Amino acid sequence: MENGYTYEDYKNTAEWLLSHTKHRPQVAIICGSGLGGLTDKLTQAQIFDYSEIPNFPRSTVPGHAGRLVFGFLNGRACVMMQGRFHMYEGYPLWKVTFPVRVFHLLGVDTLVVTNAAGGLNPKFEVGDIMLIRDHINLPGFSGQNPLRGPNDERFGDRFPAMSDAYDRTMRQRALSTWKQMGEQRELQEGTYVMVAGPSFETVAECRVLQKLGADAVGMSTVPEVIVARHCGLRVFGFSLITNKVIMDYESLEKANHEEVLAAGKQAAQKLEQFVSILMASIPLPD
Amino acid sequence: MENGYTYEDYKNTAEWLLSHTKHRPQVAIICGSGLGGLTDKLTQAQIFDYSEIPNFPRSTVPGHAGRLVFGFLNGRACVMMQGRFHMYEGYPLWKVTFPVRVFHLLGVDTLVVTNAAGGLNPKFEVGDIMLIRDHINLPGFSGQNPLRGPNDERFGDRFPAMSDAYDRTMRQRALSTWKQMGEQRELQEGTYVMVAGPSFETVAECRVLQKLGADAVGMSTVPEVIVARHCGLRVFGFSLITNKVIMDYESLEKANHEEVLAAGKQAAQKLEQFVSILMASIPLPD
Amino acid sequence: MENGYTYEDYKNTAEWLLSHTKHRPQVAIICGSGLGGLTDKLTQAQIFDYSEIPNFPRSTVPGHAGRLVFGFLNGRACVMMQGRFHMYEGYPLWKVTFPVRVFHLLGVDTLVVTNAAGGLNPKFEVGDIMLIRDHINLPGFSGQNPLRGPNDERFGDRFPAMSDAYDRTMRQRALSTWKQMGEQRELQEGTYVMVAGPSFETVAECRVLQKLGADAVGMSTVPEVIVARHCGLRVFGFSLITNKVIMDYESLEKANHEEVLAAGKQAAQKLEQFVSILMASIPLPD
Ligand SMILES: O=c1[nH]cnc2c(CNC(CO)CO)c[nH]c12
Ligand SMILES: O=c1[nH]cnc2c(CNC(CO)CO)c[nH]c12
Ligand SMILES: O=c1[nH]cnc2c(CNC(CO)CO)c[nH]c12
Repeated sequence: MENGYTYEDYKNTAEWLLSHTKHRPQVAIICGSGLGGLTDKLTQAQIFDYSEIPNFPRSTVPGHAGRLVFGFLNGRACVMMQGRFHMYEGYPLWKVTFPVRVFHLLGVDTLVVTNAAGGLNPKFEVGDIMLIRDHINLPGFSGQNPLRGPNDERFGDRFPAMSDAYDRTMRQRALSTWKQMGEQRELQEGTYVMVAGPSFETVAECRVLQKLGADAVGMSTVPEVIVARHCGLRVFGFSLITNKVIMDYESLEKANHEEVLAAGKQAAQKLEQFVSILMASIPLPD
Repeated sequence: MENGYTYEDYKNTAEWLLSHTKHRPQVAIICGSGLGGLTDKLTQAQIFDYSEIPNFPRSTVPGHAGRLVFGFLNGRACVMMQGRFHMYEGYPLWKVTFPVRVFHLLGVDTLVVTNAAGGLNPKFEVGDIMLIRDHINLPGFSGQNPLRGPNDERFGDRFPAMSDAYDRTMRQRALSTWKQMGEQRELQEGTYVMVAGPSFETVAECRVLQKLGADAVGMSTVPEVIVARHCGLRVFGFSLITNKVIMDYESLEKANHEEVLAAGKQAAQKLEQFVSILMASIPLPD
Repeated sequence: MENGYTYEDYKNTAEWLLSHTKHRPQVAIICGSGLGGLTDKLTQAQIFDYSEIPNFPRSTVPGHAGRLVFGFLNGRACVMMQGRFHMYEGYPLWKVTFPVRVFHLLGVDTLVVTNAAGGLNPKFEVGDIMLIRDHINLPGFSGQNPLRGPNDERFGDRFPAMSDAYDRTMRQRALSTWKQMGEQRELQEGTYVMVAGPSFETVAECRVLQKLGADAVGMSTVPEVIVARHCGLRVFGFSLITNKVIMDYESLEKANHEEVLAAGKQAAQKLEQFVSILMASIPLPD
């Protein structure tokens, strides 16, 4: 196997974007199904459908893939992904993570990734936000890693480290910003496990993930993190706990998409404000 | 990647079967290498070689794939798979699980899956039957899930739940039926872990599976379960413990296929009677 | 999916080698990035670039793949792989492990595999050698197994056992040879876990591997072991601990390739002597 994208392709996509927008972002944000609403908060907002952009992964009905939205968020030059790609849709990971390298070539230097996730930590609650300290890349252990294939030193090295993936600084500064909001629920912190889905975990699977020391489980994010780190982007991110994964057999309740979307709605505002304010803690470039 | 089968293909296969048999099954049974003998017990039995059926996964020597056998088992209209597909033979999972959706389109509403498995629970014995309460889909965590790819709502939703995979009712009713048989060994119950094989586990691998809370290990079943559940079939199943997986280094004994086939032979009759009787506990349709 | 190599292809490669060298090896050695230097120690040494050999996996720049080197090591007729294939480079496992079956058809009957690995056991130190007692094939659990696909009985059976993978005899005889060297560090022994990489493990991933009972982690070897065992080769091997995997969050240190290559250099001589002497403990054929 090999990544279908040459270095030229990534360059080409970047230059097309450079040519079609006056904006020069520093921060890339990937909005997890939870918070697509964040694009309202940008100013001088400029939108591209993924479908117009050269080399972008395609959805069968082109618009459902989503949009790149350049603008200013709280004084930071941002580019946001509204709509993202998952491996459970059929995308190889070198497609799932193609935007990330586009971003880097655009001059972006930081990545913010957000997502919804099911709560593995018994103490978490629906509505909680959990900062990401670390991850467990289960698909990666098997071979499903976005870097699989020949390495291009122009992006990064053959064997990058992931022990430092999630910026220590941004994580402290984020605990700050949370006192500033004066919230009843404390800001949570922990390990995100990626699994591929798309079906939901069984009781026995949940117990396995708990025992790996994971706190939250989703089906995205980790690959984008690995590619970001590979090419030198600073990374921060968090999860919205939309549900507490079913952990025993007597319970009559089931994990479902409607209630994940619903939970997304409650924490909607909360999340925007949160990310928006965090913007200011991001070091300026140079 | 994408499933090679369109909705039309599944429909087409179903209609061909509808057209070539007067039978209308309610129950689909997948006989695990253990109990192929069960086809003797059907009445008004009608056989199709997989090789004659449109869109069916093919074996290189066509007959070795096996047969669909429609008939009546203890007053229930059944269709049985004699021969099944494993991922270790090279099949993608959308082929492994193609029959299951054919069955649903045939009007089947329940699935019975049986298999042979190695015993992880230290208290299990060769000959034991273990009802399946839950599973751990290791291949699924990595991306190997039969639903990977675009979802067709005509079958089921994007993110189906698996916490309720194994019918609670059928599992109690099955403990009933077992007293009825008056057996010396008790009916076992537990978690089936799927691994892909085809080579057998090492000592260290076994210990890993034990610590995930698995009771039995095989190389099938879970994908068919996931697809069944996805399209609304009630699911029940069990494993025949053919061997106790080697768990320490001093032992001179090895897991082998001959002794798995042999164990299949002992529990042969026992299993037939068992499944045959269980038939009566399956709710009628409507 | 299927293995791209027919039986004829393996035969063809073997006969080409049989025809181009007067040597008839008994022992195949796979030198892990650590000890490529071992080829200096052979006598009557004869080299083939992988690129000249029919059906050999290719590197894009052909020479970077490496060389087969036939010769005599301490009175044993050896063939050595200098350069090996990993799945993180993009190779399917039936390519990664193609040489192993070539070796068997060459009349080889033993395999020695060496590699570098990160230390999971808290008591291990950089420089330590760890004999391989067992392995945990994480990629194998998901479907990534070199035997996936139709089986050819000419090599081995459908479901070979791996509980006896690592020769008990060779492992005792190897503890012998180590007293003989009179070393300050004791000879270590334990379980090698394979993961696919190519990025390095996170803290949380490390803790997961520790809790599976692994002692060392690398990105090779296991597939070659599985294929060797499948066709009847005796197998022995070991790892050079080049680094201690980062296990807590306060540490400022990172796993990197430079320091893995560096560690390779320290244990260079040590390893050669070691393997060279071990040669004598290998039973003669017949
Ligand atoms: O319990 C869960 N398990 C796995 N993933 C999720 C997610 C993440 N979103 C899913 C389905 O809504 C995949 O995009 C939320 N809850 C959970
Ligand atoms: O110990 C075992 N491990 C994994 N699978 C099996 C099975 C299930 N059958 C295998 C080989 O007979 C794959 O179809 C029986 N015993 C075990
Ligand atoms: O800490 C580690 N983790 C995984 N693999 C390795 C290896 C094996 N070599 C790697 C990179 O040098 C892949 O060939 C050494 N240290 C470790």
